[PDB]
Amino acid sequence: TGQNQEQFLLLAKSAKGAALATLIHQVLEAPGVYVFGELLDMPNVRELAESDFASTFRLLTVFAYGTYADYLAEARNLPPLTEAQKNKLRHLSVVTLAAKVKCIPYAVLLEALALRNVRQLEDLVIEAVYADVLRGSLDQRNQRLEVDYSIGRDIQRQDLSAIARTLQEWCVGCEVVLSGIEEQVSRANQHKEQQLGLKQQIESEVAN
Amino acid sequence: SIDEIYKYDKKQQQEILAAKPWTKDHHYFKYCKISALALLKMVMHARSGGNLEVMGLMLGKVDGETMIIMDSFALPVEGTETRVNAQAAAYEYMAAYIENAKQVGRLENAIGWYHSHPGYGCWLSGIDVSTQMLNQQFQEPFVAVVIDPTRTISAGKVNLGAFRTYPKGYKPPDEGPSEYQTIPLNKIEDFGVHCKQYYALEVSYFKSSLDRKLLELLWNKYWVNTLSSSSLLTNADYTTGQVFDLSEKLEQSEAQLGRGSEDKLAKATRDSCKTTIEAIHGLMSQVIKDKLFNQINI
Amino acid sequence: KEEQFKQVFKELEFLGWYTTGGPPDPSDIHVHKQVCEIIESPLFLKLNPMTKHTDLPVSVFESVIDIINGEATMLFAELTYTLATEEAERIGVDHVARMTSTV
Amino acid sequence: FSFKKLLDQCENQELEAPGGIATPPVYGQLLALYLLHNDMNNARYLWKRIPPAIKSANSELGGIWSVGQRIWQRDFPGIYTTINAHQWSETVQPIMEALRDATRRRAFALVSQAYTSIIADDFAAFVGLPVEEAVKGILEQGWQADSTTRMVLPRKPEQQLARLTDYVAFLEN
Ligand SMILES: [Zn+2]
Repeated sequence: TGQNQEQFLLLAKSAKGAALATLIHQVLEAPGVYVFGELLDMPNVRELAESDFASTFRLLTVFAYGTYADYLAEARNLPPLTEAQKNKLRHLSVVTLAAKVKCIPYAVLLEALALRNVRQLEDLVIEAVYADVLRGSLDQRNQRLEVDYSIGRDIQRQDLSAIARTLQEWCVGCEVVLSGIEEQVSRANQHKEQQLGLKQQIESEVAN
Repeated sequence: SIDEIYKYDKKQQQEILAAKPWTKDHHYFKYCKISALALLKMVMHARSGGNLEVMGLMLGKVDGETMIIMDSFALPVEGTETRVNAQAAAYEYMAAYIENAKQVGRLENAIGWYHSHPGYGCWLSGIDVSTQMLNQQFQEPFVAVVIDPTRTISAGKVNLGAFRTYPKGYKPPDEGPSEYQTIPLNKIEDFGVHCKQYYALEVSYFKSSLDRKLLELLWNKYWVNTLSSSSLLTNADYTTGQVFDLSEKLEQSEAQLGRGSEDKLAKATRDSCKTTIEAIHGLMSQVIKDKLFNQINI
Repeated sequence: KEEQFKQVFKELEFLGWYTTGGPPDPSDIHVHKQVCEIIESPLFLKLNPMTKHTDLPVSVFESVIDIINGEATMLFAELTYTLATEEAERIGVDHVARMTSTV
Repeated sequence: FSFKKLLDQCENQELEAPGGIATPPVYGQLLALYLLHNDMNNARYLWKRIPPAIKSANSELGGIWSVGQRIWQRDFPGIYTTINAHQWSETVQPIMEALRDATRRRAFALVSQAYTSIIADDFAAFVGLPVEEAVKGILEQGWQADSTTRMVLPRKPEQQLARLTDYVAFLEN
């Protein structure tokens, strides 16, 4: 998303209670809009929380943080969604699965997305690749989805530290590798010179 | 002035070509300066030939005892390494290419020929010597450049040589440092027969002020390509070819010990060492990649 | 030139054109249309040899035909690009860039 | 874990204390521990080293070797029968139960590799446990059990850079 962010933010700053509540049903039922971080952080939408349109805010929370199974568990409270919105939420659930592991078996996908046959799942993964949400390839024989690239959905202000917790884990990793080379290179010289020196001693005994 | 070398002085070249100082001394030409563009183009072409020998022409000029290579271009010829003066088959092509190159501002003329020795080192074979002798008889000043694309890749260091032949009957001086190279057994006989019929020039490289700037700025993104090299499978056929030759070298070194040259085993050991060291370096880059991108987790 | 390069680079094809300078201008569009007479969707590469900035002064563009004030006109849209992965090229480039034990 | 430390301690006591001839309970422990590690070549040569005086005075030692004969012949039902025959608390009894458990693990790991399909009675005799207990255990584990034929179908189950630098340092010099 990029154009839709500005296009809907312009309407978000110039909308009220009911208009915002219907705008949530309009942003969720629109192709390309998979991130709702800027829209959920709005004071105009914050007013809807714990108000007359609370379930719509909870629906936006599920679409920005939760999965399709979390929606199924709270379907009695949350407003009803069309096939397009159910699909979108399924795409985002596959993204969460892809964020967890690279190789997803069909069984985990069928259970998490609540699907019956393989083609439905395959068609949903196709719809994901087609909407530039996921990158990867499907393996029929081993019944597994190989994920090459998955987008970012969750913002997580409180859990943001975890990102740094992995980034530092990579940094330290580099800091080890780098030092490793520095040491190994030094050893590669430490041996060479030593050997040369030793050879120069052997060669000095030839005169005797 | 970094870019001074790029200035073309036509009258000065005509003056040098009319003077012919090389006729006064067969060791006149001692240095070979190659542009970064020509090196890259020749190495790219040499690699594109794979395990087959390819050849091309080099455009440039002369400056005192130095031969300067500014550019190069591939020749659509068959029989490089088997046909004496194989370049001759591309005569028409060469004339048109150069004519068209002059139309766009390539002023430098033919300075030499380059060809590849995939996996068998930089030197001149019997066919190469006949070809270069013809070129020095009819196309003087001319130089022969040999590249090993396979060894370049495997060693991570450019494997190139620049050579000039001696006229028929003329004997070389005491000079001949001869930097050691592993020569495969199917080539060593011919190498030995013709090794004293030519000499090696001192090679150096150059780039422009803009090339310097652009290469630093290229690095700011080109670093990614150094951590995604995959050298072990790119030219895997080289190490296998070398091992296939090494085995016959070891067969000869065994035959030397059998009954009864000067220590073939030590030569074969240095060859096997070099090949193995290159293989381990490949694994070193692979392990480095595994340490950086795989051993991270959630 | 095409008849010539096809003899030694048989597997290669004309993809677009290059020039030197700053951001794209009307002259580049005029020339791009002439290149469009040769190939359907050519790329346009621009190199700035007089750069003031810290990033590689190479930009690649595609041409888009848009409608501005009722006039259907040609414009350039910048594309992101990556550098090639050829081993021999990497070594050559590295050797050139460096220009000065086995491990 | 701790049995290996007691084995080394007994192996030290084997030569430090004598005197010519070592202590009989240490001989018993050393024999049973030599059976625990399946080192029958050490156990057979230990038993033949025992003087006939301790062989006659301490019959329990002969009762430990009677297990070894069955281990040497690889008769599993006989091993499980000979284990549950003698009692020598604190000294040999606490390690005989470890031998029984180790023989059970050894037999289970052997059947899981060496057999595709085996008779339930043969498998029960191989592990020592009765037919019902064995079939219950393997069905809980995941082996394919079949009635009538009484067949059980088993299911078969710098650190790196420094070494490389040493290899190149060797070849290059
Ligand atoms: Zn040659």
